[PDB]
Amino acid sequence: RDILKRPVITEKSSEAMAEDKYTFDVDTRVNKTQVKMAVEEIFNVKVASVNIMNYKPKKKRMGRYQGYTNKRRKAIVTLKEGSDDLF
Amino acid sequence: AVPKRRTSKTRKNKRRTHFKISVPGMTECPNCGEYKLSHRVCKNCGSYNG
Amino acid sequence: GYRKLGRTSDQRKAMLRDLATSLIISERIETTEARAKEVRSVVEKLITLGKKGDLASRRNAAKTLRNVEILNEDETTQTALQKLFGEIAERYTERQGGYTRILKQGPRRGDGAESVIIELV
Amino acid sequence: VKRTYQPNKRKHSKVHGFRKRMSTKNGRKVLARRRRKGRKVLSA
Amino acid sequence: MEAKAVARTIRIAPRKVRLVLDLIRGKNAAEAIAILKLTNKASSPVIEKVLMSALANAEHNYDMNTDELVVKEAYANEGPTLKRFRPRAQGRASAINKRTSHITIVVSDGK
RNA sequence: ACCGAUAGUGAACCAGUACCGUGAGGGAAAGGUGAAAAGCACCCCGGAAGGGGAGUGAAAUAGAACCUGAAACCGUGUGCU
RNA sequence: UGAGUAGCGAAAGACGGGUGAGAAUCCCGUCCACCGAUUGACUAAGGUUUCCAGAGGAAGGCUCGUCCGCUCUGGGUUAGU
Repeated sequence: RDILKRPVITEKSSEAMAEDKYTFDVDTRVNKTQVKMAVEEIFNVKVASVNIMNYKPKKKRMGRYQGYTNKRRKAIVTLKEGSDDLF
Repeated sequence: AVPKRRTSKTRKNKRRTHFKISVPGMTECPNCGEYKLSHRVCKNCGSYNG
Repeated sequence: GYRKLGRTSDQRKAMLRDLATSLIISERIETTEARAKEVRSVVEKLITLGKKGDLASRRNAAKTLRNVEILNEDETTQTALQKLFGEIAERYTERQGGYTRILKQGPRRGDGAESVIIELV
Repeated sequence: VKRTYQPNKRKHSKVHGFRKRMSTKNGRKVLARRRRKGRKVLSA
Repeated sequence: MEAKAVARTIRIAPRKVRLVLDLIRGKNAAEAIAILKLTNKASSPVIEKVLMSALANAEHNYDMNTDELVVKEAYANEGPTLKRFRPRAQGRASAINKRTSHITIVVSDGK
């Protein structure tokens, strides 16, 4: 389903997109077997591998008040056919 | 040892009669036209005569 | 000694060797007033050695100079002992003594140390 | 000189943690007093 | 007629500044600039910008010539203190005052 | 015929919070521009902070470190000694 | 007030070229000095973004600072063995 949240557009991810790799933001409590089936169901491609990782919340401040950002789970998808999962 | 009495402002200012700095000791450069230290080079055009 | 410059015996002799060598390479350096009055004797006695030209004079000057290499000219490289014996000593064959001149600049920021310029005449 | 506090994450939770306070009657009174106070953190 | 300039909240102790101010009080504007440029104290460049700002006020805001000018007034006033601490021996701490000053210079044509 | 910001609840304000302790537990300080932001376009000294004009406003020694602004303490100039 | 007084926490730096409003203290180069059963290379506990890049100089750095374990913005951690 809508496991995916947003795509990741950075300098390192741009170098990944030249070799059939795509970086997304997924839900914090899903495994990469669900992410594998979610990509093929939406974009109609054939996935070959998924690697996934976690980042901790970061300390942030504005004015005097201090808080934390959201924790996130990042998935990198390797395809064997198809591309252009965004513009 | 420690002070026995508070020091008043009259006594404090008397002690600072000789605490001060002096004039630099400068002369006029007759190539620059501006001031410079004696026996030192000028800093405007960087010339030293004699 | 003459003046201890706030150093030990081994440090004082190593620092005079560094200042004297670097003056031959660039012929004009900026340093402290107290240091400059002690470099005078070191460099000027080295020029007296280079005006003799004997092998024994060369070997007595290698005990003070450092092993630097001067690729400043566009031609072949040379060390600081070849420049002392080849070029600097070539143009002092007439005057007897006084190959060094000192010019005062003034105090420097953050230390108050008197700055000077020392160069070859 | 060796000092008194040598930190350890496992001992902190097993002696002062939430489940340790709940597993006894006098430790439940500690949690009740820290709710009447309004403390932002209940246990360690 | 007089012109003035003020520097506020300068992070220098007030009684270190006043030593320099004693030399330029009552001198011609051209002579005071030279004294400040040749004295080797920390607060000399700071006072230099205050006198230059006041000289330029006498030329744009007012109509006064910078050849007949003198330094009429030059004083320092105290500002807020920054409170710090220093760890001493046996577990004690000592207070440190980082002081601040206000600097004012007035230049007069005479009259 | 109760208090009026050292008072009144510990807390008029992001307070059981900063912080302190292994833990049970202990615990503050901090209110006020103007009727209306109309919160200083533009020029000058400077790298900037800061300032001198010009404008707003009844008022800017009301310019956000902002109502009133005492004493200790620190400075400049002067009549008599 | 003591008072511009004590102290500034074990030690070798010198010169040339840059940047800059401002250089004993930042960058580059050369020479010289110190450790080397360790001042070298990994790593458990513990800390929890202190890691990288581009900018900045109010406060912290026992001096200065154009620089940083400090401030702003954007990034970085991928396992069937």
